[PDB]
Order: sequence, then structure tokens, then C-alpha cells
Amino acid sequence: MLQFHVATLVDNDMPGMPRAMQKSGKPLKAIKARLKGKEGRIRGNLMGK
DNA sequence: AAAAAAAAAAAAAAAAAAAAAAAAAAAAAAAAAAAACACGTGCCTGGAGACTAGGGAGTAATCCCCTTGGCGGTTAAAACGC
Repeated sequence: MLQFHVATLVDNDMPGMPRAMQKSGKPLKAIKARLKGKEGRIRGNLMGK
């Protein structure tokens, strides 16, 4: 479970790995979700601020 | 009048299609080491050549013994039938 919490802190988009459960019925938004994506920290905040 | 048990309110907690790259399994040919009937080699014991001389087999004559051939008399053996 410690490895599960560490992995979901790092990457919650890993297939074959149980998704982290948030309080509002959503998956947890990890740091990879903050960076990778069109609306991410790179494309939506550094590329397109 | 004081102690114990059940009921209810409050608080904490788990619950979509497409394409490139890599890993992997079945297969498959190529190439490098241990066996094994017959070939390579040297030795020798047996195969081969020559002379002697003799004794066992072939050849000639004879005969008589053994083998073959015929003719007749019941006749037991064979054949035929029910």
C-alpha cells in the first residue's frame, strides 16, 4: 500500500494498476497529469501563458 | 438515594480507432565435438614349389553266383454290394 500511494503520487495513469480514489468520484490528478496534456503546465502554462 | 444497562446523537473512515516500438515464443539452419565397420600397416605362420617313392586305384581276364524270366495250382487276398 505504501508503494501504491507512492505510485499514485507519481503516476495515476498506469494501466494494470488500481486507480486512486478521490472524494468526489474522480481519479487523482498526479504530477504527470499536471505536466503532460494540452492544458498542462508545459503546453497550457509555459507554452501558452 | 446510588449503580448498571440500553437507546440515540456525534465523530472518524473507505468507497474509441490507429500506428510505431519492444518483448517473446516456435522454428530452423549452420557449425563444432564423441562413436565405428573397414581401411592402412607390419609381422609371421601358413601357403606354395620341387623331388622322391610308394602304395592305392585303374585296367585286363574269368566265373559263378546271383539275379531275372516264364508256367502252372489252389487260393487267401482283394473287390463288390447291402
